[PDB]
Amino acid sequence: SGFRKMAFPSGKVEGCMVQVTCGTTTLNGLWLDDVVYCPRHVICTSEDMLNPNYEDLLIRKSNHNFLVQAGNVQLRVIGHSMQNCVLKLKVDTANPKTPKYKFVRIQPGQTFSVLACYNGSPSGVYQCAMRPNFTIKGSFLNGSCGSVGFNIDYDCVSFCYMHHMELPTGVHAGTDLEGNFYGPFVDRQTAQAAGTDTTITVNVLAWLYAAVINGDRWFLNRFTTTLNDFNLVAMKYNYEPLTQDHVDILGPLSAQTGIAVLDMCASLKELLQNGMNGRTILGSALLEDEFTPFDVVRQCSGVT
Amino acid sequence: SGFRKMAFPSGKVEGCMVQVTCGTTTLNGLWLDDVVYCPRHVICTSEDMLNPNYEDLLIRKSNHNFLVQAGNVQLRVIGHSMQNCVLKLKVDTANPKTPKYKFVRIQPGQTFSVLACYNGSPSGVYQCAMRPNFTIKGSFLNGSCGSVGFNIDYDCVSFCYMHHMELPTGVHAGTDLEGNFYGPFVDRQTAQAAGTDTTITVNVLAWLYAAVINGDRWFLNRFTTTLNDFNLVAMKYNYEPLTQDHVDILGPLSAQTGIAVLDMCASLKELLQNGMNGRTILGSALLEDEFTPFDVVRQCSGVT
Repeated sequence: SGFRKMAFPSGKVEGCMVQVTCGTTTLNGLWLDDVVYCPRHVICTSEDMLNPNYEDLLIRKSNHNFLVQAGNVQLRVIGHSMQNCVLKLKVDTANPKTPKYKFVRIQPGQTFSVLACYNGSPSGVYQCAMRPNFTIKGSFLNGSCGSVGFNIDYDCVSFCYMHHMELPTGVHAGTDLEGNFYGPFVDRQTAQAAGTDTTITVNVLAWLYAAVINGDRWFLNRFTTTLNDFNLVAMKYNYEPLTQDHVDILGPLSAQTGIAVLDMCASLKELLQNGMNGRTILGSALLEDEFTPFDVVRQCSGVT
Repeated sequence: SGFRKMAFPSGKVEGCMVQVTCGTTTLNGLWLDDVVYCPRHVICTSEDMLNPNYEDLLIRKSNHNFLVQAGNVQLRVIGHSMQNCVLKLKVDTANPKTPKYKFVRIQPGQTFSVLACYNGSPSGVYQCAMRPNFTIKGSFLNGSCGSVGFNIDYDCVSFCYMHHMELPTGVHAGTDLEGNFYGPFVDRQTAQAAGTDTTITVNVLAWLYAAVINGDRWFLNRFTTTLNDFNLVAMKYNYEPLTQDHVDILGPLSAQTGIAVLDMCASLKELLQNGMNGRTILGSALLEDEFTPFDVVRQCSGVT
């Protein structure tokens, strides 16, 4: 029993973190096979960041200007290219600790683990969600750029995120591992505002199921609803619309608990309208939206 | 910016997890040098657990009855002893991945990372606190026993917890690595109730400091208080008494923010008396008590 905000074990990713330095900028890189991936803004001064022309800045850079360090051993850079907003540094050594891995672009609402790194050294691991506005709410200080987000399926690390930017509101933007930003963000120090940070409705429902499974049942009511009725209340509370796809995804949790998805919608509807009234659910005073239905099944079933 | 419930990177501990089987019971062990540490209840049937005589049960066990598996390779058990509530299995191979390590007994309020394991395989990592009643609020399914809690200081893993028990209220009890339970708990399936789960006041204050540092300031008031005045309100709200030792510990956060500890006490006092009024602090609707002042300094400074 018990339900915790749980990150993947970080070891397989720890083994891939390196330090990348270009002149006076140091940040983190991901070493997979004989390639190091890092944010292309490694080539920028904070002055450059106001209005960087990456192609022009990059002409001034040779392989020997990228200093790659894995532990306290230097890697030899034998080539470099820009793909979107990431640099790929070809090194002469394949990372011996390269895990099985994929690059995947996640959808809003999808959760992942972040291994926060400074100077190529892991400092911590926490669980995030891609917010519906394509930001994440991370913990990233200066030097944390090139820290990555990942999921693990048995022994395969799916890398979904590389950290690039803090917005002026202190939320976080970054790229997939082909250097494409999530959302409309760019690697430039300019006015960039996030849209509405809506609640990930399907994730809240999953977490309400986790609560029932773990004995927190006080919020279960005598009501049901329909997707259209629920969705009218969801809109009003800046919750993402619930689709039949989401209902389908919640089916196994529905089955295990014997609570119809629409019944749990009606419980969530009353929680939105009536509040928690100073009560908690799984030790939270707000509705948690950073567990996916898959996360809840995983933690409630004990997958490794 | 941003502040997250953050676990230590788990790799160094992943490298120490093994599967221990005695007859029909499988759980997790910790392999350090040529010793495997596991809960002594590995020798019990669920029937045994009602009223186990561990010394008598153990006479029936030989080295060959303990099956230790690291990945998919079997370790040879060359000796076994009971220390308090743990078994120590001497194996013929030193764990090649043994990190620098200490066994430490933590105090209530101290935080640590848990690497939740099943069959010797890491499933996740989360951050806990030793509760003032010497329970933890974990996420532990059947097979999770022998999962460990740890802190890391640069490259030294301090192991503070091994998971043994779920109480009938679904909170968790376990031992230090010399097999001494935290609190009054025993490895027997019997009525064992936790005491009052009080809030770790010094941790809440630390987290209020983290909030101010990260721009969440709405709760800062025009009032101050004294330890005796604050403590009268703390008692009433099932908060742990604040001592001058705690005030001393908060000094650096006091200094960095320029908010006197007693001023922040007066802010916390108003939050207790007045509630959050539907507002959040660092994305929480309740006062978070599972960050130590050291945790807050670490995450706000970027230690690796």
